[PDB]
Amino acid sequence: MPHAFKPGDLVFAKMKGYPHWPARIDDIADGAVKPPPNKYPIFFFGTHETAFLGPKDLFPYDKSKDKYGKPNKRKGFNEGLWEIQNNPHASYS
Ligand SMILES: CCS(=O)(=O)N1CCC(C(=O)O)CC1
Repeated sequence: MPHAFKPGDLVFAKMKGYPHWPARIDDIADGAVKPPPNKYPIFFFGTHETAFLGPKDLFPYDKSKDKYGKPNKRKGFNEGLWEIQNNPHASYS
């Protein structure tokens, strides 16, 4: 049975006007800006951008990859696919 999301979990993350995007739940570093309540810091692979999202927009990677894990034309998407599959826990700073 599922637990709540935790730092290191891999997902496709959905934001308005974008295809479901490979991403991970990030840690918050000491001294770093915390997300609003009920929100998680989401690091998007490929673009290397962060946004704050709630669970409604977070699709666990293993379950969803056969649907969402396909090449897309959008900038940084295919880079993103490589990273989630090949080094999802690396530093991309
Ligand atoms: C979600 C795909 S993305 O990595 O291109 N990026 C789009 C702009 C987003 C924002 O509006 O905050 C951050 C995420």
